[PDB]
Amino acid sequence: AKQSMKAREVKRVALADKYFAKRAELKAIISDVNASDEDRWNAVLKLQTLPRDSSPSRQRNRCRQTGRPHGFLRKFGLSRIKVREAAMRGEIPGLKKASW
Amino acid sequence: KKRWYVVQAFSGFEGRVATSLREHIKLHNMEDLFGEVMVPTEEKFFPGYVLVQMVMNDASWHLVRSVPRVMGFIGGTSDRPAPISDKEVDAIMNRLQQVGDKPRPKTLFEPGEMVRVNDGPFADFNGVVEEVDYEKSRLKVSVSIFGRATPVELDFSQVEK
Amino acid sequence: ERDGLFCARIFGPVKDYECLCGKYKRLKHRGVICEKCGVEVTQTKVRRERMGHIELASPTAHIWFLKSLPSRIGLLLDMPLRDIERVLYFESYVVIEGGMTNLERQQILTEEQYLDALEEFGDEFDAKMGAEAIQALLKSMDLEQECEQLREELNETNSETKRKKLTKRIKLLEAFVQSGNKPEWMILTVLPVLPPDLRPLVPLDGGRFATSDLNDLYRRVINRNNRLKRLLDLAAPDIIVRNEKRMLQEAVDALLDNGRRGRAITGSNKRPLKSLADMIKGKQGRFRQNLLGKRVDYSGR
Amino acid sequence: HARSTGSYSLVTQQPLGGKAQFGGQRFGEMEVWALEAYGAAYTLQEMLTVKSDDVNGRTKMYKNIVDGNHQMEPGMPESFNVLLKEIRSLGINIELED
Amino acid sequence: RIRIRLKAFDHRLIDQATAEIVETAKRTGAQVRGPIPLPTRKERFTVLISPHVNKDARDQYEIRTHLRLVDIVEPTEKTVDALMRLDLAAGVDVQISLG
Ligand SMILES: [Zn+2]
Repeated sequence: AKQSMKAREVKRVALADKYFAKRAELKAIISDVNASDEDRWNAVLKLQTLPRDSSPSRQRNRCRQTGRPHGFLRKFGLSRIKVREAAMRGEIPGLKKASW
Repeated sequence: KKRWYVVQAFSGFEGRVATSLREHIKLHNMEDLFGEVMVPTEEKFFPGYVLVQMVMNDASWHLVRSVPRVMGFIGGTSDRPAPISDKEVDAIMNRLQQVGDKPRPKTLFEPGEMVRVNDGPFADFNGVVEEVDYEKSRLKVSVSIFGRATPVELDFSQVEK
Repeated sequence: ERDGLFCARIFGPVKDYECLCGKYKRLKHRGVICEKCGVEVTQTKVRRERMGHIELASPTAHIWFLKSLPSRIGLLLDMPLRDIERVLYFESYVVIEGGMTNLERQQILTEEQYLDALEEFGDEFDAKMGAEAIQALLKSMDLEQECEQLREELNETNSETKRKKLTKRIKLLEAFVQSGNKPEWMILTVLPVLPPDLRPLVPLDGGRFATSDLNDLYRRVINRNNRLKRLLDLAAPDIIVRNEKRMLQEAVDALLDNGRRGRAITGSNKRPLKSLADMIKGKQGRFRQNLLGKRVDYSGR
Repeated sequence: HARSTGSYSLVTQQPLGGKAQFGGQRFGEMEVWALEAYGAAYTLQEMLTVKSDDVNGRTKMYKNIVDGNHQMEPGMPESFNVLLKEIRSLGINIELED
Repeated sequence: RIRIRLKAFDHRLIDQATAEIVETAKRTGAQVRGPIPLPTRKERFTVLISPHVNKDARDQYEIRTHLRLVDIVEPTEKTVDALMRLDLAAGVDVQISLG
């Protein structure tokens, strides 16, 4: 991936980190069946006001080395291609070719 | 009307002083001159003082100081020793357990990462606690074992801030 | 003990260049202090020069400046020794800038004198007791102002006895102004503790530790100070904290110069235990026993 | 009894006392007066700084004696530092100026 | 009782660790429960090995996390504290738990 994309991702992450407490609270408020209608409405509107990049469902998991969006693995934080390389080199602990 | 007074005993023999005091009352049968005898206890303040509901005659004063292992009253003077108060008894009645209440049903000692375990398996030891299970009363203090910060489920009372 | 009298972080590591508990067993990083050890990392003689301090909960006046004959606080606050001790042992009250009432500044007050005054002058009125009150008196004692007054008093009188009584008071009043010694430094607020190496804890031939007398004195002052902090946490009534602060006052006064107060405390069995001033004074202090006369190598008999 | 260099006491770094404990003879107070009464000044200085108390002074002395040097680096008695710590452990502030 | 959960990727290493722990236990205390082997986690992964396209081209890796359950029935004064000193082989996550 590009540098720019990576930067964007980072920014998104930062935003998420920032706005988590508020956003979560808002969500809770919206959910809470034992609450006022007006309040709920306000909460809904409030959420809209907050930045979009603040959402965690905005950020894509990219490879930590290359930034490749596809072929990702969570345990390693790496795209398949890089993961394989790591494995070959001995750089991922415990990981070896499996047969059964 | 019987007012309260403070008695000093040899600190450590306090229950035996209280029992001997009740027995000296029922020996010298001044039963109308003594109400109670308090040694309060938390799950022990006060450390060595015995509270007595009493009146003040010189006969009852000689009685309490003739009880064995009793030094004397604590007051302004030894002629007319001092009762304590009554305005601080109303607030003490509403609350009588400030050092063991359910106000904080979780953290008994600041978690952070500085604590020592002594009432658990690894006694006389300290470690860093990352996460904690206050709800289920559990601690994940990672003690240093075999050159490694290994955690161990410890008890709040077992550890010490 | 971490962290007690013989601490690690407050003083130093028992072993030379070693964390007593476990890290640094070579000569590379002399100084690092991990959280598992709470220990400095220097020499074995480093603890002999390092001293600790005990935060005394309740103020305690020095015994060397209260009972020196003549007392330093006796001819400075223009108050008799007898009356000074009464208030100091929680047996008398002392006024301090009352206000618009019919009472002096040096004049003391008793239980009956205070009770009636309490119901009388309930507003602007100050009458404390103990070292705290004494400290205030000394603290609020314009040295310079007294000088002129005393000097003018000595030049406006002919009384022989008074002249000598006034010249001895003004001499110690102008001498305090000549130096950087404050009047509120007489009362001990931050009691200092002697280095462990200087109060050594060695075992004799066997399995027990023959402990020094100063460790008994410091351990009692710290036990009482912890009790007094806990009682001021719990808001105990007046007579409890007066006895508690009085026991702390007598404990500090017994630590500094034992036996100058009424009958000296004792551990084993009836013999009194030896305090700091008894490490200085006498035929067996430091002057006459280790500094003027020393034991000597390259010698025979 | 005779002693060149034996064990040293713990609280004040001076030699031990007695014969069973391998100790040195007490150069008492009246002997200090009797050396003030002559003009012997270096003899008294090594008699109460080098030979007795100062630990770095006496290790410098032992190296200098086994190398033939015959010279003392004086320093301070360590028991005077013990006097400073005992007076300083009161409310008294003793120092060393300059 | 002190339950001890040894976890590692190398099995030999884990075994070595376990033995060491047992040794540590057995000298100080008494009645060590024993080194009980729990099930191994074989966390598998498939990945495409081509840079671009070839889907049947694949490598199947795995990480074998081994478990060793050591238990100590009587915690004495000397025994529990000992753990701190005895250092074991690297890459072995231990997890002691009293009660
Ligand atoms: Zn260390």
